[PDB]
Amino acid sequence: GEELFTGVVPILVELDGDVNGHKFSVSGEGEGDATYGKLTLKFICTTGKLPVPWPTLVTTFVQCFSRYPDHMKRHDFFKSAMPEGYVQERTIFFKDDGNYKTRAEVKFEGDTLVNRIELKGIDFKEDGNILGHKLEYNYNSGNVYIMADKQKNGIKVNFKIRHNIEDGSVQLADHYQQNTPIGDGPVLLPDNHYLSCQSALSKDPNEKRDHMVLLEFVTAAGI
Ligand SMILES: [Mg+2]
Ligand SMILES: [Mg+2]
Repeated sequence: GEELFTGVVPILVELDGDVNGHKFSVSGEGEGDATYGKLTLKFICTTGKLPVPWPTLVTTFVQCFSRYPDHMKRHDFFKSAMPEGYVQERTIFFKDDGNYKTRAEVKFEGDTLVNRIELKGIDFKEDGNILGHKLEYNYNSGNVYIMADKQKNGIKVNFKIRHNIEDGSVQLADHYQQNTPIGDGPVLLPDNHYLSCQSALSKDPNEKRDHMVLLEFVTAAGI
């Protein structure tokens, strides 16, 4: 699958979400260049206003675009599953608040890498940092720890994201994730390692719909 990633690849993201009963959808488009661990995308809420803050959705919205150094290429599960793809499931625990459960399918459609997601959020507090919209339009992430899951011919991944609250405080989002191949073909099952990421959220000055522009860089390491 690595060969599929040598140049710039278009990406499409489609998400249907329901958080405490608030339903919404988001469409995103952009491109990824795995040689540089780089992605650029613009997301738009197609049903109106997003009911949760945009930064809470970044991680849900394509780790196959991570740059794996030559010496670690044999640990790159993500690209090895393509084009058939993989299912990525998560539970994201917002400290002292609700949780998101997501299921996505990541695969190629033609020359485009597609990430289709279903998200369900429950137990959020009506006036917590999420539904109350008290988060700043940014975040800080920890290392993304990856390990093999032989039993499922996949990987297990865990990490934390620290959301910044408007009052100067922090809201932790603990991520638990599993990825399993869609195809029956061989995949790379890796030794333990981690991804290091950074991103920048911005707005399209000329855009009136609720949206987010994202620039993100990710590199594998720890080997
Ligand atoms: Mg802070
Ligand atoms: Mg080994």
